[PDB]
Amino acid sequence: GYVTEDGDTALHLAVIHQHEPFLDFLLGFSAGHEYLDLQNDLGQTALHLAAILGEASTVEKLYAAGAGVLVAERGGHTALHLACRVRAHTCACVLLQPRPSHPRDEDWRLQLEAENYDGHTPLHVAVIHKDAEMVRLLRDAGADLNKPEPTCGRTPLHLAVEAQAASVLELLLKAGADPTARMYGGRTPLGSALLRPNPILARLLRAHGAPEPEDGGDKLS
Amino acid sequence: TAELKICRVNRNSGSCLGGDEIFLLCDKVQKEDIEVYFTGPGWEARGSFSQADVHRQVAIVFRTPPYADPSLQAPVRVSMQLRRPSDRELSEPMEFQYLPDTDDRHRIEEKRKRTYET
Amino acid sequence: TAELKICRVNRNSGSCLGGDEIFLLCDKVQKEDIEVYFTGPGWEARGSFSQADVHRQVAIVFRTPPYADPSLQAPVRVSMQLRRPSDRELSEPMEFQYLPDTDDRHRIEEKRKRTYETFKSIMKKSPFNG
Repeated sequence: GYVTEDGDTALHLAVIHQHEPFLDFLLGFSAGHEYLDLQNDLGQTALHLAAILGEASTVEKLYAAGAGVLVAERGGHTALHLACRVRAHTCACVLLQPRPSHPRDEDWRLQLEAENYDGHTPLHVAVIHKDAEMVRLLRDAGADLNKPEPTCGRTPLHLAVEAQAASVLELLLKAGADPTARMYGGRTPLGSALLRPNPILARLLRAHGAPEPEDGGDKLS
Repeated sequence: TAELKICRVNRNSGSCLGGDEIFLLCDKVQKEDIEVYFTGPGWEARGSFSQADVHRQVAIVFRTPPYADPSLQAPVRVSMQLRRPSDRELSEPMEFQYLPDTDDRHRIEEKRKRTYET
Repeated sequence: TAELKICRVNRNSGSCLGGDEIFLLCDKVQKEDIEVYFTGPGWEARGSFSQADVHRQVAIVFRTPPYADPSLQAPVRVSMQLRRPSDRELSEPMEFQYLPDTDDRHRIEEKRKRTYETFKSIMKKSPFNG
């Protein structure tokens, strides 16, 4: 029953200070309760703070103790969303599987396509932060490689071209991302590539589909 | 008769209270004959802007209409699209989500959970 | 004698780390002959975007360049204008303000210090030992 001026409970502060002992203590009996899900003023939960810190062990303890994984902080970000922008691969691993439970699953999957207020799902973030490793992870976890972001319909492949991430582009390409998709304006991943300074990208796409674009010079005004 | 199309927008979410300034890039429109139509089951509303807010008939800066429910307690998906009053033509709908909003910005209620439900 | 002109922006401030997406509504421009030029005393930078980000040569979407100083401790107002590399033509200066960063890692760290004592107490007074 304690809150900081910023809304952080003992649990929040246990992770902020990184007190595995006290965190272990807290989770002693708070496990299986909504205490775990309390949000400070930034709308963050202990799990959220754990993700940001990149502490895989911490993330597992909370997750194992029944911590809600789909809770959203002020940016609509889920713990996993936070992990993709911090490159916390191992935390992602902890979360991207069934919750821990000894010899005393579609649920952990729901995290895969949850989206923040930027219309981004974990994958969108991963690809934007050119986090190739996080892409392999999400791809293997089964994330929608074609899912368009809402501001203009950009797909992972579109985001990969905007980031000029070749390894990412290629990973997405070999995984089966449709190189035919176009954003609200009609532009396709190959088309955007041509308007970018990295030749490798166009070649990669050429080698996996290469449907040559149109033109319509931005349809001038 | 041309075609209504929403090319890009800066954000696809906002407060269920409305008032969020949205920047929308589109295909050529007619400033005196166009609007931003928001829709959900049994619900319609339009963005607020004036002809002055229609840049080169290729972009519109308007503000979102408040949602039907102000005490919204969970994200709500709705539709947003360009509309011509002249022929009632519409553009391909686009996604928009209304979100709950800091009720009187008071944790006295958020803490009557962090202490009550604690 | 063509003329650069910024008509509207959706935001006039952002993080000193740069990266903020701005929607700039302007007068007819040449997608391959244009840029968003940020300036201050002895400092200049360009917004980032591709010709694929110019909408009908009358609007531009780019991301702010990072401010000269990342550990900015107070807001610093700079100028932002359209610049045509062709003949070096510039637009009427518009004000853009850089703010101290909102980093989450640091946001947590600054909060760690700021609450060391309070924490040392809660666990002190708690049934926990250690």
